[PDB]
Amino acid sequence: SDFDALGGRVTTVETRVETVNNSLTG
Amino acid sequence: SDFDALGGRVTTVETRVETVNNSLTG
Amino acid sequence: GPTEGTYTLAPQAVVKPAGPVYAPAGTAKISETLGVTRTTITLTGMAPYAIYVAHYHKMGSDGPAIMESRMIAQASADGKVTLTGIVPTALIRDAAYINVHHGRDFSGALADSGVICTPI
Amino acid sequence: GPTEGTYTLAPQAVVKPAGPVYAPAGTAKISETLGVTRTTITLTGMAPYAIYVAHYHKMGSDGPAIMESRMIAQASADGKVTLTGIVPTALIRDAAYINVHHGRDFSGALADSGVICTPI
Amino acid sequence: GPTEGTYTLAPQAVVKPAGPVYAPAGTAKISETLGVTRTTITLTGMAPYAIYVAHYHKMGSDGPAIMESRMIAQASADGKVTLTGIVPTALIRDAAYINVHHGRDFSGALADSGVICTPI
Repeated sequence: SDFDALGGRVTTVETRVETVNNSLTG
Repeated sequence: SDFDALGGRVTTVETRVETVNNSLTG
Repeated sequence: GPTEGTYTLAPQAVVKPAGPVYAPAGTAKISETLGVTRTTITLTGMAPYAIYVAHYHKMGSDGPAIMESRMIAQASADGKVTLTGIVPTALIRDAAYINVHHGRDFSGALADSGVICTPI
Repeated sequence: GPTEGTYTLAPQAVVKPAGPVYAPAGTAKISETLGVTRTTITLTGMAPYAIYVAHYHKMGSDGPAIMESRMIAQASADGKVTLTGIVPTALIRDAAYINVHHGRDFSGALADSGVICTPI
Repeated sequence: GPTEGTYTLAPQAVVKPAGPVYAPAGTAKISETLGVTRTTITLTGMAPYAIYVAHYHKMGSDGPAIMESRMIAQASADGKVTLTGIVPTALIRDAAYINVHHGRDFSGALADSGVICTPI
């Protein structure tokens, strides 16, 4: 249905968590 | 439908955020 | 002859992690002697670098915690915490479950409310 | 000692985070004296130890920050940050809103584009 | 005395992220001379302050890594990581793709398994 946007948001969160972790670890 | 895998991914990200937060806080 | 090749790199698609898998697991060894209790909770598969406050929660689950039993420690680079604590037996009388939590500070604090718990 | 004990761990069913709750609230208070303006804004329920850069954005909601009105501070440990500042009332003559943002560093750029805003 | 003011604040709905943007891009430089190989992988749009360990993974396409080409350096402040390193051509033989990973520290280590990569 319309949860394609929800999947995109989930992917964005998946990438954002890694980005935050990597920046803070650096 | 097929968004069960989406729920699994959401759970994995939910745990990953906490893991990152705890490791960086430590 | 400086053989030089210039290649643009592709942004990839498979970025699965590489390191400790957060899979909480462990054991407890509560040992009574002459009115004192020594508790050793060796945990593995935990967060790689995290403070892990553990205390004795009384029955009531919610319940209060006899905070005169807070065992604090941090994990290594694979996720191995070794909690150790000395508590009078009369204090830990009427305790129900040793609840391990996450520590916001080395002074204690319950970031998480029970990542792992054992019935005592 | 005379009594032992060995218990394997069980990771509960659900673990719940504790400490502060991210509920942004605020209390702006301007006091424009002779060609000068003091602004003491008290934000409670914010992010435990975060930076909170605050400016007066002009109309054009959307629009340009009067950068000469920046106020920066940290939110303690429960999410309580207090922003104070002093700016001539001539520069902020076209301010339409006081936008509070998060900060990347001490005296620096924004990490957000407005968390809480009050209309003036 | 001076005109006062005391507006209550209001949370904004679309608190969009700001600051730089995560889009792994890059251009490699496999300059080769007499018998050593200097390689300048310049990457951009990466993670603000992260470590970027990059080496040469042999044909295997997860395969083994000639670790003797590790280049570790940090990613500036807008994701401008610039990796460099010398390696005898003899060791390089059978390498098929230069994989760039994230790091856990400046002492090598592997966090992400392939953020950007190119053949040769």
